[PDB]
Amino acid sequence: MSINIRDPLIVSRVVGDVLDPFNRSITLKVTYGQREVTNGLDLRPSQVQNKPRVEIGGEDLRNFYTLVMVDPDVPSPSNPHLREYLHWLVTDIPATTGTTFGNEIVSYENPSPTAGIHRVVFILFRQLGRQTVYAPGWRQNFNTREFAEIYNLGLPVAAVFYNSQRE
Ligand SMILES: [Mg+2]
Repeated sequence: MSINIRDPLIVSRVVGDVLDPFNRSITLKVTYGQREVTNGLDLRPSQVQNKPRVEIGGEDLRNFYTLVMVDPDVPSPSNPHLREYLHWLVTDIPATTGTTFGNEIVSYENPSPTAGIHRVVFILFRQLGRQTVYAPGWRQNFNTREFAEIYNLGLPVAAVFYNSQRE
């Protein structure tokens, strides 16, 4: 068939629940301690207690990127009425650098799921310009599609997710 049925972002419903279809075009590497996040990797809450290191690609150093980190499975995947929970929001990340050079306008909150296996999703967007993104007023019931529309973030240029569950 011509339709992709195997991409982990499709199989997990990250594309669907959270994201529209998009083309990966910028590298994104998220590392918790020594562990690089790969799609569907299981990480325990102790492993993600502190913010990860985030390195991004890009070829035009003039460009700025926003990183969104959300849990769509809140409070549980079977009753996700708080979808999405915003764990982290970092803006103005210069191309080819990472979140430490960006503005962490919603601080990292470490995941601590207490009901089921939760997807924890990192999404990178190219900004229209520096300083164009503002914070939401709340972390629960966040909506990445709506936020991206409001702040002219277009479609993702990269995304990856891990799975986490209570120990
Ligand atoms: Mg809700």
